[PDB]
Amino acid sequence: MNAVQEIMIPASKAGLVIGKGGETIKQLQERAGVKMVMIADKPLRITGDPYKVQQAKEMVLELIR
Repeated sequence: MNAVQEIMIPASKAGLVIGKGGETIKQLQERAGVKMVMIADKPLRITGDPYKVQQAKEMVLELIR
């Protein structure tokens, strides 16, 4: 069954996660093999295979650092 994990994204970083046209969040979904959607700091909801969600969490946190 899918894991669901939320990363809180500061408002100032939201555009960076999504990117122009959504091209950054599309790349992130392809590279990590999960679904990511946004829900003040905004939750990014990551859904997928439990192993892929853990890696995707690290990839997103590293990007927004």
